[PDB]
Amino acid sequence: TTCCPSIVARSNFNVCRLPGTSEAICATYTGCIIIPGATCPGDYAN
Repeated sequence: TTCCPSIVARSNFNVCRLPGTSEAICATYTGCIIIPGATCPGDYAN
């Protein structure tokens, strides 16, 4: 599950994924994170 720290970070993550870029690279590029569960924390609310 991916969790992003702001709306702009999520929008950038979604563009990063368009060509098929791995989630892990789009995470470090944008500041979003990947967690094994389904429940994003309050500081990664987007």
